[PDB]
Amino acid sequence: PVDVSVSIFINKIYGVNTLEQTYKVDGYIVAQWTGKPRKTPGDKPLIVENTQIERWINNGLWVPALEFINVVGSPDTGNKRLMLFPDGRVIYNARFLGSFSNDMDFRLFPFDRQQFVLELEPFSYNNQQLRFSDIQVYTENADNEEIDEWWIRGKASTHISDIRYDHLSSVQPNQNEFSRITVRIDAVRNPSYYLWSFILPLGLIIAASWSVFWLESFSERLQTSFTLMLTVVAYASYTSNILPRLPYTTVIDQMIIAGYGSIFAAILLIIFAHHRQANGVEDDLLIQRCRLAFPLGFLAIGCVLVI
Amino acid sequence: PVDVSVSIFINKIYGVNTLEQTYKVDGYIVAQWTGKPRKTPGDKPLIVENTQIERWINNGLWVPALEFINVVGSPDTGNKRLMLFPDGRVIYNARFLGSFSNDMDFRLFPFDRQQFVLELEPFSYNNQQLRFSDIQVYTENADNEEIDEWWIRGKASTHISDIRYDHLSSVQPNQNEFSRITVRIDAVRNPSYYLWSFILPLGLIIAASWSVFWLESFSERLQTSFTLMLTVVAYASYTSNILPRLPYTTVIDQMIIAGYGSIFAAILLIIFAHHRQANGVEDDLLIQRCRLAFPLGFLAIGCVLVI
Amino acid sequence: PVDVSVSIFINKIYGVNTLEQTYKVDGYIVAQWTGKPRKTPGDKPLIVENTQIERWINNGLWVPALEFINVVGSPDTGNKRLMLFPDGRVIYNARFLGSFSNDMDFRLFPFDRQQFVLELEPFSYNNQQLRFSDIQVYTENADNEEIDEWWIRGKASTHISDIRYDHLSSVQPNQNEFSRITVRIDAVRNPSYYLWSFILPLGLIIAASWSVFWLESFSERLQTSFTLMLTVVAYASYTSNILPRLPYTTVIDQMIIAGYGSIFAAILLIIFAHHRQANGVEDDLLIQRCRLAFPLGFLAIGCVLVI
Amino acid sequence: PVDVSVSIFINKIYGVNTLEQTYKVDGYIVAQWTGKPRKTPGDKPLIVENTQIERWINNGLWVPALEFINVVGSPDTGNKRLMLFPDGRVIYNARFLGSFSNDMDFRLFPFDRQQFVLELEPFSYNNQQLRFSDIQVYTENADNEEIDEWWIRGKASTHISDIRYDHLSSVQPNQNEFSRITVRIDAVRNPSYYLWSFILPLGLIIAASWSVFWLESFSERLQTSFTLMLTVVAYASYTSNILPRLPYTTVIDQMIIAGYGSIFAAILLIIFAHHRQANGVEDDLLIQRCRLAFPLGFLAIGCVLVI
Amino acid sequence: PVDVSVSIFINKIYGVNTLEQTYKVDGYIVAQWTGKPRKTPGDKPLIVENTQIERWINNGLWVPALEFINVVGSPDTGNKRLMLFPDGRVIYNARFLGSFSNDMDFRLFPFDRQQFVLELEPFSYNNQQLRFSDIQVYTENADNEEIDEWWIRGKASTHISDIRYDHLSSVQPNQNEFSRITVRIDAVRNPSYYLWSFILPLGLIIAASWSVFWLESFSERLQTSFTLMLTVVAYASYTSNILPRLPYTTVIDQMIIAGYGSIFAAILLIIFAHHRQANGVEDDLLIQRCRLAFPLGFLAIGCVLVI
Ligand SMILES: C[C@]12C[C@]3(C)C[C@](N)(C1)C[C@](Br)(C2)C3
Ligand SMILES: C[C@]12C[C@]3(C)C[C@](N)(C1)C[C@](Br)(C2)C3
Ligand SMILES: C[C@]12C[C@]3(C)C[C@](N)(C1)C[C@](Br)(C2)C3
Ligand SMILES: C[C@]12C[C@]3(C)C[C@](N)(C1)C[C@](Br)(C2)C3
Ligand SMILES: C[C@]12C[C@]3(C)C[C@](N)(C1)C[C@](Br)(C2)C3
Ligand SMILES: C[C@]12C[C@]3(C)C[C@](N)(C1)C[C@](Br)(C2)C3
Repeated sequence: PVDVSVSIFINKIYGVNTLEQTYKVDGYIVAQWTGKPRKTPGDKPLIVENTQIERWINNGLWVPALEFINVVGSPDTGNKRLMLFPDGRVIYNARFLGSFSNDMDFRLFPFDRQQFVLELEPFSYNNQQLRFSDIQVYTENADNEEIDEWWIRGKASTHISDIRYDHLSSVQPNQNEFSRITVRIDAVRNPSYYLWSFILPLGLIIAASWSVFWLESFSERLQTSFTLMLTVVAYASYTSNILPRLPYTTVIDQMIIAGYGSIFAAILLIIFAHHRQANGVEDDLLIQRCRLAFPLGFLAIGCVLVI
Repeated sequence: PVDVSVSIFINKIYGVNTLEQTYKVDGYIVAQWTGKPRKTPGDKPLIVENTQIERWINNGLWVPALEFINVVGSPDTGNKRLMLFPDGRVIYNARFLGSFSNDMDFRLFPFDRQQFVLELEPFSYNNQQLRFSDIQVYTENADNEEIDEWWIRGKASTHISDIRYDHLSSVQPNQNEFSRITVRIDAVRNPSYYLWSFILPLGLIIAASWSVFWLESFSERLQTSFTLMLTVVAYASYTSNILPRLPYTTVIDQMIIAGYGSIFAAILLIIFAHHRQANGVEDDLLIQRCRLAFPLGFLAIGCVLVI
Repeated sequence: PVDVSVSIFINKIYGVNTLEQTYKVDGYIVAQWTGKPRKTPGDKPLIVENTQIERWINNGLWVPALEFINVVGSPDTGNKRLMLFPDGRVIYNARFLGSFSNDMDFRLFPFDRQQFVLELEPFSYNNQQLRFSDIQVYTENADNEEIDEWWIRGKASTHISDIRYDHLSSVQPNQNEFSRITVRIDAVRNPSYYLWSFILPLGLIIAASWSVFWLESFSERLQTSFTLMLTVVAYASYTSNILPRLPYTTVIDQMIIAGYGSIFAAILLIIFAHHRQANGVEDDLLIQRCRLAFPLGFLAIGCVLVI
Repeated sequence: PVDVSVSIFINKIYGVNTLEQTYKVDGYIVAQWTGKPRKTPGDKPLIVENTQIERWINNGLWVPALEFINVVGSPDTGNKRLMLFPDGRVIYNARFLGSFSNDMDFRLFPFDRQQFVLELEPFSYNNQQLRFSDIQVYTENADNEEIDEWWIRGKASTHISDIRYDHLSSVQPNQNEFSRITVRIDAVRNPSYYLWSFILPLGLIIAASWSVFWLESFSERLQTSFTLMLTVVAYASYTSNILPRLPYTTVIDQMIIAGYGSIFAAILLIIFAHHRQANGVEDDLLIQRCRLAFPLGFLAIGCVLVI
Repeated sequence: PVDVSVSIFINKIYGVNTLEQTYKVDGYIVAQWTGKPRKTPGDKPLIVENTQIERWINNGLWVPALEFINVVGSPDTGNKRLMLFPDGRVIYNARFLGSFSNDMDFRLFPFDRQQFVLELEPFSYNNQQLRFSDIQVYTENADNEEIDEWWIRGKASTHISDIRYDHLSSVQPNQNEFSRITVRIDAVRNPSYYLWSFILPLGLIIAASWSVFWLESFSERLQTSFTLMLTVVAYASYTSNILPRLPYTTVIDQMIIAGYGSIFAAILLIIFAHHRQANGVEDDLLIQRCRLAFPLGFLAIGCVLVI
């Protein structure tokens, strides 16, 4: 039962793909285990680079495949290194870049909380043969958060476990349990850009929408309100070409609907003001004086929806 | 006639390409068959990973090529494992990610119902040489319907068959028969997002389309409807740049056609109302008060395209 | 002069790239020719898949390179199979996916008819050496044209010809003639979507444009047509996001020009009626009574461009 | 000093990447030189394709690396062929699809004409070791420019020179001059589509912009001009989605600005016209019929950027 | 401690990826060092290109792997050359295309200054085995900034330093030592297109925004003002569709915000003016005379917001 030490160096976590629920992660893996001693020039340890490694395995070297469970496709592997010690122990080293998968709820975008996840598990050897002794995760990052899209807030998670499969092969006595390394990183979205350039002008759209009411005439009140729709729709497209594609509504997505409603409500009100009467033009001078009523009556719908 | 057991592990199904009638699938194939009994180190089964598999094949290990029939181009194959047993049987283990094809009808979008399909068939060995014994597909799926894009309803459907090829080699008697595994997953689209954010606002527009009829003046009636047609056009672009690429109209696309018609029909009435006569300035007192005549007339006809 | 029979299996034709004049084709090549008698294992044929084919060539099996003339870059080659017969003949089988080139006129879009073409020609052996005996191409044809972007209508033509190069290397006597396979597939674009979501609404825009003439005031007539000019710009971009990139005008693109033109023509008429004059007020009430005139002529000028 | 004859067969030039300044080229390289007399099967020439070439080199065949100086990344290598003659001479043949770099001016878009360039230069051998004897470039060209994106009008140019590198290896004797083949192909952009679907309508817009002055009222005159501001802005977005992203203004980019200016200048006139006064109402009695001044006044200025 | 020469020939820097903090670099690397004296063919140096290098390493040749630390994924490598001189020295030569990462602030867009960084560091050899002796960087770049995306200003800075990694595999004395080459290249963005086609028209809108107060009536003063909101929105989409996507505000977007803001305050005034009163209609004849009041108050903030 080989105790295998692992260490993951996270260099960059970037390129989150919103629809696929996918992100890319650059780094190095370091795997070590103690086999039993080998002969070698002097009393040195050896360095074995890239192409010369399989030359070593062809002569019967056991170098186990350690698989990234949650990666999408095969990872781009840079330089690889075998360090063979005289006492027996063996360092495997490789740089990697791969696209990883994980469940990502974006409903409350751009205020979403997500976590970048790594899961490592040997491909061919169960826990009785190859199991992970201990694991360090080195995230060489700090400061300059206000420039990055994602703010790592935690440091790094680490969890060695045993996973068993009950539906198998049909070798069963104990080829059921593989030891699995899982790395988690909590990160928060930098909401700044969407706040000041998307949320903020939207509010100004909706507010100024309501000021259709301090128009004097009815025709003005109604006609103008159409120009306002033309406006929200226009604001929809500007939002939509640009915001990341999803299969469910975000916060902003709703705000737009809220825009549409605010108004459709205003259209009905404007017609009602005019046509609830005892003559014809009995404008409910207080319902037309929903001048400061309904802008706040819109806040009732907004903060109830916070609950 | 070699009996080969197969097992498919579906890991992620994502990236539906609507035009290419294409979807991406991450998973594993497992193939096992009984060979001639061998001598392994000790007496334990012997494990052979990646690079040395080719070495084993080159010295004569029969590993049949199993081709995915409906894959587009050759797929990203991860790790390969040969597990060689002393009793004879051989266990093939390999991870894959591929683009797969199937006829996919999207006309009833976003209410479309689909089935994701896999087809596996040996490349060079017919049914009299290589035969598919049995097939289980392990689809590690459940829950979160609500939140992500596709709702699986099936579990894993299956049909092992013999395929007859009419036009061949220079082979004669019965070697036109290949055994093929076909794996099916029935699935439904989560229409929530398109319902609330696309269908709903369109309705408010078409609702507002009709609100031109509560305008008082004639000049007011026609100028207004032009801004209103401009508005539906504005909505089309917002819609189209976002919606999936297709070669036919969706349900949504029709709603848009219905929008234009609504307005264009409204234009005809308004002009018709004004210049048909019996003095000169004959406002048809009833026809203009069709204010909620055909808006329900859209609700009647809309609920007519039903079937 | 080795006689080589070939067969092409057309699996999918997709992804027409209009500017590159490029489309994708998935399939198989089957090359068969008769070699010198070999003594095989047992007496039935020996099959060589993928990896092992390369080692057979190194020890001197002649497997001629067959290149796709009209492919863009090298094709994604799938499984490879060498089937070696005892009477001598050898059958090569390989799966491929590649992007192909051909002259593709898209002017009559969305009614363009194309032909997807495969041209096969030996790389190193001219017809004195390697000759194409015959070729059938099996298209996986039938039904569901209405769900597909392209409607294949011919069942492909085929003609083996000999192609001669006047301009060569330092080879002399008659090594300037190569035998070439040409596969043509007649295909038409599915016009449904482009008709109903693009042509139809556009027609109504141009029509409703003309109803500017039923306005009573001059001021209205002119400030109005600016909204309409605003609409054709609007309709263009909506078409523009979507329609395939070209270096020439399409049919739709023409319709848009006439739209711009129709209103700019209206602007001139509207002003002409109004300010050339005997008066100030002398809109020739019959020249402005081109409300139903100018629509007849748009079909006259419209149906000539069919010329 | 090995004399090497080279010939390039140009198959297709496509995919101009405007921001990267790169275009892709399909074709073949043909290089020939004389080696030392060899023994061939019989006495006929020997053909060596792809896989077997690698092995000829291990046993000591001198195959010089000819590098594309101006390629971006390494090119897609198709089939390779060695034709080995008994007297010694050698013919190298390869298909390529490559990403090429060259300086490209787009300021005068869409009327730009460019020259596509290839530069070939040995990777390891100076001119005294390897010298380029001559180069023919065969561009299989003719006809239907009207369907293609680019109109090649030249017939391919040729330039062999010696290139000197001042700074070093540090093998010094003369190290420093490599023989370089430079190939140029002159081409013009097909302006047809950009003329009729962009230039023409922009003009009608700017033209109709001037139609604001034949309005009788001031409010009509000023309010309307806002719509034209919206129209030019609308036309801006419509243009920008389609046009090539660049780091400088094109002819069209300016033509748009000319629109903005024509309208913005009109605004100042219209404002100036009404309120700088001797009464309240002092529209300068002849300045409001600046309806025919400013349009030709835009044309004099338009004909000014001659320069 | 092996003394190693390095030389970097940069022929292209392109493809700045704004969200990923990424840019591409094409060039060649040259590394040389002195080994133990060798027996070469004849006595002049032997050149080893591509394929034959693997053969040389198998005979026990030490060729060190030099890694680009700040690359994302592995570089696209072209031709490789070994220059083996008889006295011991060895010179490595290779083409590369790589995607590199560096901290990149884009807030001051389009007036940003950046620096492109290359970091070279041995993969397996610490400072007392392999040391970087010296480094020249050849920037074969010059002139014609007129036309390219970036303006190089420096001549690249260079700094070899010793990078020590804090913790280990357990050896303490001095094996935590790596020599690192850092190459810096200063560059500035060409603001020309973004100034003239984005900043300038934006300003005229904002200018013309203020143009609502020379309107006579209140209803028109207010009705028009909604059109300006729509126009600023319209300009947002046009800008955002084309501008590079980022996670923070640029200069231009701020201008857009100020655009929305300038309009919203004017909206407040137009209402403020009319209905604080002693009748209903006594328009503060002084506050719609704020016609050049706060355009300068906006320009004062424009002058001040630069500090
Ligand atoms: C038993 C396992 C199950 C798994 C899903 C993952 C693995 N690491 C262990 C490899 C396989 Br082939 C076999 C498939
Ligand atoms: C006979 C077959 C036909 C096929 C289309 C599919 C296959 N599995 C069996 C392989 C090929 Br090469 C030969 C092509
Ligand atoms: C003589 C030929 C000409 C060709 C265009 C096509 C081919 N099959 C025969 C190969 C090449 Br290298 C030589 C180029
Ligand atoms: C609503 C919009 C607004 C815009 C400025 C940009 C667009 N993408 C959406 C197209 C137009 Br025509 C309509 C003009
Ligand atoms: C001496 C040269 C200089 C060059 C820029 C181009 C080349 N063909 C000759 C290869 C290199 Br590595 C060496 C770099
Ligand atoms: C010890 C090192 C540390 C490093 C960050 C960089 C390197 N060149 C030396 C490779 C690794 Br894997 C190990 C990671």
